[PDB]
Amino acid sequence: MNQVSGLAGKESFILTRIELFNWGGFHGLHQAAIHQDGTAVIGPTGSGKT
Amino acid sequence: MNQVSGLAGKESFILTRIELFNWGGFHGLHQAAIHQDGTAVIGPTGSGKT
Amino acid sequence: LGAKALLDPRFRLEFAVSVMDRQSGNVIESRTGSQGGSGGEKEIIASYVLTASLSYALCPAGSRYPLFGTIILDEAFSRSSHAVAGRIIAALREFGLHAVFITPNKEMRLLRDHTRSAIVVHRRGQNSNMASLSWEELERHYQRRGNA
Amino acid sequence: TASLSYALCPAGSRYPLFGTIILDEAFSRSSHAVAGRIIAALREFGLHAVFITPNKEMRLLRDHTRSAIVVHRRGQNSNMASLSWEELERHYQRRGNA
Amino acid sequence: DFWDAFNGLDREVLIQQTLQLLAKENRPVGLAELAELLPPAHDLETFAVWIGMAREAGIEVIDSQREFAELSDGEGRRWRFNLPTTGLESQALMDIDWE
Ligand SMILES: Nc1ncnc2c1ncn2[C@@H]1O[C@H](COP(=O)(O)OP(=O)(O)O)[C@@H](O)[C@H]1O
Ligand SMILES: Nc1ncnc2c1ncn2[C@@H]1O[C@H](COP(=O)(O)OP(=O)(O)O)[C@@H](O)[C@H]1O
Ligand SMILES: [Mg+2]
Repeated sequence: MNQVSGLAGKESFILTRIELFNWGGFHGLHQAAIHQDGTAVIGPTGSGKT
Repeated sequence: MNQVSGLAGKESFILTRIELFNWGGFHGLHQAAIHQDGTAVIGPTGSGKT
Repeated sequence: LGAKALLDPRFRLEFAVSVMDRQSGNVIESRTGSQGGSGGEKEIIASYVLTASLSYALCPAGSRYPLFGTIILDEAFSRSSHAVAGRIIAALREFGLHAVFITPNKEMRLLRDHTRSAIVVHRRGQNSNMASLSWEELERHYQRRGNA
Repeated sequence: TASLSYALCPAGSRYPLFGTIILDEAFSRSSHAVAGRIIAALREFGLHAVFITPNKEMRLLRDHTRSAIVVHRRGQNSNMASLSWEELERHYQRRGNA
Repeated sequence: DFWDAFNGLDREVLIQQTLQLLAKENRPVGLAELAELLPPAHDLETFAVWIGMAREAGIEVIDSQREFAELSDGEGRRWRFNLPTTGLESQALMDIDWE
């Protein structure tokens, strides 16, 4: 799969990090890491994904 | 929870069988039984369940 | 509506779903609709309220069992987690209805716990069919003289 | 996805300068047979895909992404942590002692 | 629930394993026989997948004819599965290109 993944990071900007603070139910500071090859955000219904 | 079905089929009518013929993509006669304690219809996309 | 709210009994009162605390009894959510909500949460709100209204409609006054008991749920739990669909099924059971779920092979392990038959549907070319399946539990003993 | 891939390519360029495409409720109605084609087309158009799923089709995500963000609710505060698939697998193996 | 989903069935793995079994036996094989020889941990979904492959290759299923099987879970619970009557064939399944 990584053979196709060579396009990512080379040609185009790719998302790698998001930082929140007191946004919704996320009291205090937070952060999430996004892998250049693709990320999947999971959790129970109604927790903060959206 | 499941064993409460004993009241179903005694105090009320419940669906137990369906029959099709030349409806939608279902060419010719077809039949499907439904169980007293609940059921589930399962298949791939565009299978025909809807 | 001006005359409806004078001559029609149905328009003399305004409804609103509410959430009660089991212990204290204090209301937390005077939900008048589903604006907002996460989705899935929206789904459980809709399913609870609609099953309640269906039981009202199908039941003659003073009857605990509706003479018609079956309900259909297309794309059931299509956006609800296992924990939410479990309580949806619990509410359906409490109202006493027999639920016919439809799903595109999703949440299979959940239906496994709360149904006793399945109808597989498959398409090939310009044609489609179905087939029937069932299962049950051998409750007599998990293992004689063992841990159960 | 095709329209977006075209739109984000600067004039005279074959690859979009911006690559991140979100998909909320990514596969709420699609079996694996359809979601696989969705993934293949999404990757073909050059985009890097961020997916969201409420614990559905977990196996499919494992096959086309390398890290997951596990978010859980607790009262009125929600916490977020980032892990890799293998770290989460090790965590499950720790629960495998049960 | 998180780890139950994380422990979900891998459809393609079952595709390959069923193909290998059909190559080994090289004869009509019933669904109950596939259950006995390939005890599934996701019984119901695996049976759905099996009937799916059967229909994809055109191998019809005799719904009106019944066969049975027995399985168990990790917690000692045991279930008896009522199933239709059908027989897989390696050649037809191999001729179909799977997705
Ligand atoms: N601005 C808001 N409006 C309505 N509800 C909100 C809002 N912010 C937070 N909530 C609460 O916090 C959660 C926000 O929804 P969310 O979990 O992100 O949706 P989803 O589960 O589809 O990803 C919900 O559980 C909701 O109860
Ligand atoms: N009235 C129609 N208009 C367009 N397509 C239709 C129509 N009726 C049937 N089809 C075809 O037959 C199938 C009907 O939808 P269906 O298979 O029941 O969806 P699903 O399996 O996701 O529940 C689809 O494969 C569709 O392509
Ligand atoms: Mg959401």
